[PDB]
Amino acid sequence: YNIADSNIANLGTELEKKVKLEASQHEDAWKGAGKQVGVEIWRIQQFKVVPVPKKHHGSFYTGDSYIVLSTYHPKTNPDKLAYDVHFWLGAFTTQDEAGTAAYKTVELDDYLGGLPVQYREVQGYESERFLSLFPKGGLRILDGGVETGFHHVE
Amino acid sequence: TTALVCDNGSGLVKAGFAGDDAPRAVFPSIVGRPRHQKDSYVGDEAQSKRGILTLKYPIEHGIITNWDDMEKIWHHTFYNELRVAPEEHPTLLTEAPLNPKANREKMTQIMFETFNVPAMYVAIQAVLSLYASGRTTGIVLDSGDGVTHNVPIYEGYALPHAIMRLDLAGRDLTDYLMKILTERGYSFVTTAEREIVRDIKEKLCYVALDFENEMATAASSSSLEKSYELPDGQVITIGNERFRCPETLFQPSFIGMESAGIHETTYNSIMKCDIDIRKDLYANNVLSGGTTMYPGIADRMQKEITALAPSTMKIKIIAPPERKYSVWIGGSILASLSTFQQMWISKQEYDEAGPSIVHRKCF
Ligand SMILES: Nc1ncnc2c1ncn2[C@@H]1O[C@H](COP(=O)(O)OP(=O)(O)O)[C@@H](O)[C@H]1O
Ligand SMILES: [Ca+2]
Ligand SMILES: [Ca+2]
Ligand SMILES: [Mg+2]
Repeated sequence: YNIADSNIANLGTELEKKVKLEASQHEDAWKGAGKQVGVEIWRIQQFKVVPVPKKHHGSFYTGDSYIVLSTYHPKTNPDKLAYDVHFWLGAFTTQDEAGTAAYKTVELDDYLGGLPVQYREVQGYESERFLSLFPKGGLRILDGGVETGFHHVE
Repeated sequence: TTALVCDNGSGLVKAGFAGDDAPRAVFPSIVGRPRHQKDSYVGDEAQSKRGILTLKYPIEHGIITNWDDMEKIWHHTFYNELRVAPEEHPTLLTEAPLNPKANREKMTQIMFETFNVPAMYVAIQAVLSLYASGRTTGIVLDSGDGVTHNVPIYEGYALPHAIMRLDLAGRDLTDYLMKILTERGYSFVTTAEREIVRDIKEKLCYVALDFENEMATAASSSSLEKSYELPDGQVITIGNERFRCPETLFQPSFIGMESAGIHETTYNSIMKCDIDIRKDLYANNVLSGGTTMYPGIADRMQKEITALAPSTMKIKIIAPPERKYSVWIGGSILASLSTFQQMWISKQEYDEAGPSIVHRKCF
């Protein structure tokens, strides 16, 4: 078609990135995120991004969806920070939770200037990078999970 | 404050409330008027009284071509179906990509000046479907009643140079089925009869895995034939029309279009993306929309893309069972997020900037 005359004429622009960067400033969960080397974890709970306590990192409810930010020093500079962001989808998570985890992963990527590399991690399909995040015996799958945020239309 | 999500399809309105797991109102995007030349009827009621009405779709190939009738559709959606006051509800609308810019400009104007919504946003349909599937990377094939579009998305951003669009979708397939059913001596002509054939198509059509083999099977015996009871009680029989009709998606020359088929367009879209992300796109083809509901279409897409792609390429077609509603569901999810709503156009912003603001806020 003629992209410039169309409703996708502003996709891929600095303006798109600027608008989405501003939106990411309105999520309390990202404040202070990615400031030092380590792993930060949030769980989606009825559309909200809720921190997971450090004592629970590596334990995931099979019914839920999570965002895992891994901050590390890149090979190029031992004093700077780079990011892998993994979203983990339990085998029994509901559609609202997985979709929010996906959207909010992009938003955390935006918040960090596009630097994070994204990884979709379905239970039982976790990447080598994801398996490497947790100490020996650290990755545990828990039964159950929090209730969906969806209202069910009968 | 609860946002409304309205996916205005070429064929069907899907409307409801953000946070619900399905649209609460789904009805034909049609206005009916007396066939003999109340004044008019909308939606389900026009369909019910179509015996005396001529039916018109205000949306053709994803574009609003009758704004007075589209205003009737929106009014009916708010006041008669959902029974809400639109001035109380931020509203999410949807659009196929590569629409002319003026379409969403007038959508924005009407929502604020006529319906007085407090806030609104216009989303690209395939992006909503990708999020409904729990992905940030993949390539969506969305096919409704008006448009088939391919949108590759990487880390949450659609790749505009690789977006593909074909103005060939469900309504063209219905029209083609009407045409070829005349070979059997059936005559489906009128706008009311088009709705009957649309139902035949939805109930009995399928995509053959090997078209030429299936044509031979259809001539060798009656094993593929199905019967269908018309509203007047007459029973008809259809045979190879069952799969010749959706074969048009793979062979657009069946209706005289020189276009690539949906398998080729999907492949062409992937090939317009950077080579290092192509494996991820091939493994994440997501089907969306009612015209992707034909039995056998995923298997046929798998076979055809395999023939086009490098011989070792891992290819996966994802066909969510709920994909008639995937766009709406993705909208319900995103419209439940305060950060997404932060990007919506407020009434004050519209008052000060006018319709042009939609291009600066909605991506
Ligand atoms: N089971 C089915 N098989 C084939 N086509 C279908 C099926 N169900 C719906 N359709 C077609 O899909 C279209 C409506 O689907 P939808 O995604 O709501 O379209 P739109 O968004 O354009 O209104 C119509 O062309 C309809 O006939
Ligand atoms: Ca859950
Ligand atoms: Ca990134
Ligand atoms: Mg649609």
